Amino acid sequence: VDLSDADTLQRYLDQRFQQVDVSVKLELWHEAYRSIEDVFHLMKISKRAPKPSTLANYYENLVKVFFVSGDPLLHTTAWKKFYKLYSTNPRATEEEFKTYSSTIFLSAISTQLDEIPSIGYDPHLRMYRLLNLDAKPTRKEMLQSIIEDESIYGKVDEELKELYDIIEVNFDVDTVKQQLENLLVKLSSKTYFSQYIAPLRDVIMRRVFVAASQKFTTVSQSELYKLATLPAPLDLSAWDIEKSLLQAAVEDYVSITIDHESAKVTFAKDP
Amino acid sequence: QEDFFTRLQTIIDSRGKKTVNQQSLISTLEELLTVAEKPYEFIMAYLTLIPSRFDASANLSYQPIDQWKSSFNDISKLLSILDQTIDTYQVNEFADPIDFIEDEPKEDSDGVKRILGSIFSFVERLDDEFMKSLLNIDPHSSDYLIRLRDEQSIYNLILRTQLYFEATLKDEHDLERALTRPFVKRLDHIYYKSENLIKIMETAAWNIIPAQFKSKFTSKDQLDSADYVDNLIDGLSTILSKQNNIAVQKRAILYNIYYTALNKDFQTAKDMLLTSQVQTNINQFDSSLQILFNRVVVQLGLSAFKLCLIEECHQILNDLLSSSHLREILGQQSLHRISLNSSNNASADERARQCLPYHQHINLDLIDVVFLTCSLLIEIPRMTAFYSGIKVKRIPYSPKSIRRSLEHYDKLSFQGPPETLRDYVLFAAKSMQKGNWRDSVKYLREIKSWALLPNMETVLNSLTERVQVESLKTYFFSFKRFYSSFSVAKLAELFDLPENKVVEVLQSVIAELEIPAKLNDEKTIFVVEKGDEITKLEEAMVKL
Repeated sequence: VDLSDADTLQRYLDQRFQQVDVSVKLELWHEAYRSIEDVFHLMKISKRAPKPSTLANYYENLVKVFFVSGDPLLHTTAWKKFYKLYSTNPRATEEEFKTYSSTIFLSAISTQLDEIPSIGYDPHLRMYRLLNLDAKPTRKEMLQSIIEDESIYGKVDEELKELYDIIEVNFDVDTVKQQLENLLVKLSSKTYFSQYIAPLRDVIMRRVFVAASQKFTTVSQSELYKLATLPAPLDLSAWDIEKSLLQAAVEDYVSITIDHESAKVTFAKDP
Repeated sequence: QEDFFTRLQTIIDSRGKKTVNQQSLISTLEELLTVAEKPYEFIMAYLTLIPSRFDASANLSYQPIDQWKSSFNDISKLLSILDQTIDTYQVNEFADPIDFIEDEPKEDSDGVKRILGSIFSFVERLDDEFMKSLLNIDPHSSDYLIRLRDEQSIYNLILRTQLYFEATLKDEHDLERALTRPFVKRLDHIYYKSENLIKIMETAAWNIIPAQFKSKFTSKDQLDSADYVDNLIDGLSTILSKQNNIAVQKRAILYNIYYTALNKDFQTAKDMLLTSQVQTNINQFDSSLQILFNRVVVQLGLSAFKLCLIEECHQILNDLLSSSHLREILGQQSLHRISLNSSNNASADERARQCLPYHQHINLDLIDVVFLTCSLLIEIPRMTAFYSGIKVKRIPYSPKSIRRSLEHYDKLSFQGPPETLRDYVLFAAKSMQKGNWRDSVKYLREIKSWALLPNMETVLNSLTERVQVESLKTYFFSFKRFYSSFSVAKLAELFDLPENKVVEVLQSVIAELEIPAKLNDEKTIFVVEKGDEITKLEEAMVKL
């Protein structure tokens, strides 16, 4: 019975694996998620553990699913776990290693800023059961765990390390603008970049918003939009930028008042 | 003579015996039609031949296409014989007797409705068994399409039999009694279709009818007029208010409201409904007519929505669409699934007669998306107000509603890009909340259901507008906390709403909700942040 048991379990597990991969390739994300649950619990029960090809393709699917889910951390994690498995494969091209390391670092950059607390229960936390994560590895933790690892930092394209220098090495607003002018031209040449423009842009602009709230606390709006405006790929309609700020404000990063009668924005911090 | 009577009677007696070979009984009747020459022989042969077939296939799921197709041939042949006879088989009026040879059956009873009424019933079987096939075939197979091709030929027999009844019957009290039912069937076979398809069925029905005409509407002459179809419907409609059966009267009224709410203006339909006074009635008149009433409620809920009346729409549909079981309440459920449930078959006829064939179905996804779009436009600004800090207008607590499903989507561990239609509607709602109306329109146009409306472009832009308005409202409601002042010019440009609308909406809302907001029309600028609910409580504490 234990033989028939082990075999039937294996059948059912592979069955769910391809229900996941087919679902993802077929753009059904609910059946994909549900089948992924089914996979997780099965492996917890399973004695015989999966063959590496299937796990690699598993993370290959999980990266897409967690992309479109709106959670950058899980994305990043399954993308890492694809790396760790792919270094074992006989056909590995340096271009690919570079691409994937790069993309991991970007997904770390694209991550929304975890520093400002979330009041209440986040349902997304449950999903972390799936990847072994007990709680969210904050954008800091992600940056650390990424640059810490040899191969990852090692294979990253220079433009991206440069980006990390633009954003995270003593960031000053105007200087960041100027750096972005030159660096974006060199950056957009490479394939991986296409998908990350939006969350990246939002992160940048958030940083800009906070630095602007600290540096001058009462201003004309027309003066604010110039600073808030970014270069070519990150360009935004005026009101769109207004609402990026609005987002940041309702997120309680910056406590703001706005009087448009005089076209003024007033930052008052009285804590 | 006596050969014929004795044979026929032996057969009829043998039929009332349990063990019989029905194939052989049918074949015997037929082989004895071969011999018959005299017309009373023919007619009295057919009169027991038709039900002999129906009875033979009676205990099956339905009678198959071949046996049905040949029984049609039977009824059409009896009709051709009765037509070529021209009522002269009865020896006129003054002398009724059927005499030749009544002594052999000996069981004759004087009547017209009695001997010549049975005819209609035959036709009805043809129809009923026919429906039983459309329920039992696969909804998407080509076979279903062929059966539906047979529907027209049944409508033919309805009209023809009607016309023979008109020529024959000399007593108006009997003629009405006889005509009520085929008028009913005639209606059932028309109302759910387009004016075109109906006039097709009608034209086709009139082309197969010869020099015989007696009818009230007089269609043979007037066939081409555009007032034709409407006058047929309102004609039989007005007729059925005479009959004493209440289920028939309500039936008629409901067919009116359906057809009208489809091919005619909505207001007419509404007037009909409120004037017709059926409420305490409908509840007690069983299942099928309630399926019909829910069908017409749905239909006016739909056309009122085509008119871009949201407030009306949500008013209409809420009772029926709060039902979990709505698919069943609309009498659309696959027969098979409840065919296992309802067995035994004897009492299964009851539940199986309640569900409807496919071509008469109203796609549920269309209905649900419609109502949910409504409940969105309606409930979103009031919600936005409430949870962003203004509650003066809110005491809804919404049964089985868009808001509750919002509450359940927020609580999901996983949030996927929208796939099911309620998810697209959902994304449109959250989009409204954040104030991107463009995104919401995009997410709403990804819904497939909108393709089932012939006016779709019109309602696309109409909805785009109503959405522009309500999303402007929602925006204002949510963001008035961090804004002390606003610019009507910018707002107008960015929502793509001309200022006349903007100032109107905003002013009307602030005046209705008692919001501490001030507008200068001269400079077109707005003002807020005074407060509050709690500050009025501060004041109330301070005065006393």
